[PDB]
Amino acid sequence: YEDGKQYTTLEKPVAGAPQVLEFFSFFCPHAYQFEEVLHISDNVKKKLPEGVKMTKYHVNFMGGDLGKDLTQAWAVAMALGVEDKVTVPLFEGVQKTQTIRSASDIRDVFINAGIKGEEYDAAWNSFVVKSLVAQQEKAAADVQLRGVPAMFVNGKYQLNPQGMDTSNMDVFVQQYADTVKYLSEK
Ligand SMILES: CCCCCCCCCCCC
Repeated sequence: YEDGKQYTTLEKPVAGAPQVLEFFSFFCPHAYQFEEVLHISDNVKKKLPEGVKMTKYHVNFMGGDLGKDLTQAWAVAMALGVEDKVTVPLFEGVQKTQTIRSASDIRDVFINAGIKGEEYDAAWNSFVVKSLVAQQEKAAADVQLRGVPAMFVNGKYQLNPQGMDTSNMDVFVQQYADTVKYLSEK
């Protein structure tokens, strides 16, 4: 494992932080890059068993006001538990068909995903969401988020991809996957 290589350790723990935290933006990386980060993100879970939950927050430091809307829209997603239904259409919407330009178009993605309009409007104006939006930004600050994608464990560690199983990707994934495990059981 040797810290400094695959996982760094923060000069200062974050207390009260999720067992596993991922940070992402609907604005970067682009295309296949976003879709493979997604795969990796997914496998870390088919291997992080027994009570260890994964959390994923959006970061607004990319996108401006459409970015602050997306961070709010992601809070609605987590509230409604529709993360796996709106991720790709949101991703493809903002980036691929470049159709999402306003907070309204975001709404169109949820509705076109099966979520009722009033359910969505009720969450977007709901409190739970306002508290998730603040909860997301805090986390970004607490770890002094620099950029994405990023993953932290127990609030102690910052996973570290680029000093690890280079070539391939499957080989990459099992290590990024194996690393997160330890830190949990650590
Ligand atoms: C779960 C997403 C983890 C993100 C780290 C993936 C980005 C590093 C992979 C790109 C370098 C091979």
